[PDB]
Amino acid sequence: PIHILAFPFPAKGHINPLLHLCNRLASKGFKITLITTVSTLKSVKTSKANGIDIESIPDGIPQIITVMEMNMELYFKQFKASAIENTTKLIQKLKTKNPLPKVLIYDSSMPWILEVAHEQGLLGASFFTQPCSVSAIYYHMLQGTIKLPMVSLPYLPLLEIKDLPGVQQFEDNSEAVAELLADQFSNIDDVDYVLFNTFDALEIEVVNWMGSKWPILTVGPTAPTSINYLFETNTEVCMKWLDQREIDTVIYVSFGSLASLTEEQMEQVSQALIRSNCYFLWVVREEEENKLPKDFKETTSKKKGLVINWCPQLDVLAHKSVACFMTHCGWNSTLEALCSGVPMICMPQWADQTTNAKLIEHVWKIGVGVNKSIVKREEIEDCIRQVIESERGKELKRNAIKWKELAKEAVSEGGSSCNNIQEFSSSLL
Ligand SMILES: C[C@]12CC[C@H](O)C[C@H]1CC[C@@H]1[C@@H]2CC[C@]2(C)[C@@H](c3ccc(=O)oc3)C[C@H]3O[C@]132
Ligand SMILES: O=c1ccn([C@@H]2O[C@H](COP(=O)(O)OP(=O)(O)O)[C@@H](O)[C@H]2O)c(=O)[nH]1
Repeated sequence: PIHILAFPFPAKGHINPLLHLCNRLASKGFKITLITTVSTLKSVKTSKANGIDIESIPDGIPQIITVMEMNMELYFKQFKASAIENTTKLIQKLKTKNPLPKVLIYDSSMPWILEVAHEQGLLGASFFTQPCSVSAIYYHMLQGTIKLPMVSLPYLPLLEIKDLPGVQQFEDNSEAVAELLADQFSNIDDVDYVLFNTFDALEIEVVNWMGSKWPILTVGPTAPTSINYLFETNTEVCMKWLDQREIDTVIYVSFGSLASLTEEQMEQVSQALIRSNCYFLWVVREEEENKLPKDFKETTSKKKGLVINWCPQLDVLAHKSVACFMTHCGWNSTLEALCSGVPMICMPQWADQTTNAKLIEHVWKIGVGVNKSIVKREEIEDCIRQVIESERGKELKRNAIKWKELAKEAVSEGGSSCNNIQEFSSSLL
């Protein structure tokens, strides 16, 4: 049995898509060892079902994402040095056990792990967790074609400056983040396999352009559109609440695993959802409850809402009661919603979320965007009415369903992503 090592960047939007790919590979008979930091493992609550081996390495910085943002340039470099040393030591240990590791799939944000793989005699696969269109922008930043602070780039829609990946939002971490994004392509010619969590039909032209430079493998959605979650997802509570809701009546709301809204912005969102008279399921992370309005969680949301610190997002987006998804437009949420046929209300915050919202609204045509003044309740209510009631909203739903069907083709036999995972799997045999 071929033994695959997997090393995501320590954040849920990087762990989860690689985990789903690992589950697909394990179903084809590969042994998987998933390398997590101690900080990630502390939140891991369920993994006996997975049958994947989990091996921990130290965080490598003081006690992990929240330490990192205090000083991105320094602490990302300390994380890098520690991870290079600790993954080397772990691989040395795994080389004393059968089956021996053959390949290391690592997050594309850590391109320097390629040199660890090759030094240890492993193949290296860089796993890109953002779409081809956004990754192309990072390639152009590495080339100096573009510097991030109307924009035409090959095979991308014309973009406003607001649609470029947002790094100014990180203030003093701005420059450090821009260099890290561009670094994803710093050794691409030396990578053994280039894996993208997308499917061809979603971005035909830029995928074709990319494939003219390097052999790339589109293998997405990796999510299985359970063994599906590592972290606490409150599945029973969420799914029983959804099961009491009628078709097309629920606004699912989530800003992902990282982004945080100000107390004032949360007030705007809370009131927009109440004045809307729709049922809503709003993921508010535990460390972000306290910025909700006074009696919001315990009383005023009780009639129409479920406010929860984490949900089983794949199961929620697959539920017929969900009519639309108010999202920060992180790539996993965008692709999971698209593959589930769920139209979106885009409220992007930073990095690739800005560009994803543009693709959602103007290319794939499965969502509407809010306009800032902060984003006010009336703006949110207006977007909800657009999606939930208006004729335009029915068009967005039909478009989302057409993409769901194309994504279903891509991952089924003979589809582009199924074939590419097969090709990857065969190359290892
Ligand atoms: C700045 C920050 C946002 C605020 C929040 O409290 C956390 C902040 C620190 C971590 C930061 C995060 C923004 C997204 C990242 C840059 C992302 C990443 C890393 C390397 C790369 O190549 O591509 C993308 C994953 C995570 O490293 C991020
Ligand atoms: O209540 C939630 C909210 C999010 N997710 C998952 O967390 C990931 C969020 O990734 P994304 O790229 O959308 O945004 P990020 O957190 O990286 O900003 C996705 O895998 C979601 O499926 C989840 O399982 N439950």
